[PDB]
Amino acid sequence: HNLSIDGQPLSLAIYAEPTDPKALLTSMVQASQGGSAVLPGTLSLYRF
Amino acid sequence: NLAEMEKVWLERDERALEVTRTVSLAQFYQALSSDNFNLTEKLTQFLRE
Repeated sequence: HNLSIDGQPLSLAIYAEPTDPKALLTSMVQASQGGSAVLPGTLSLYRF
Repeated sequence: NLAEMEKVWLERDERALEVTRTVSLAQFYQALSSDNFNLTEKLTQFLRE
């Protein structure tokens, strides 16, 4: 296995550290909706 | 509550028709269904006593 006389390896490895994760960004998510409908009006007794 | 008051008042508004009636007490009492009588004569009599 190509070691020392007591088991020490002659070749060393690498860790290969990851990229690490990413933060998630929150966006303005909107669903457009209208205003209320106009109902037909009545007529009063006063003047303008 | 006040807004509801105003809405009710304006929406149910109705400029009621106006009527005036003239009544004569002498004619009224003289024309009673059960006890028809002279009003002036009874007045003067009740004055006498």
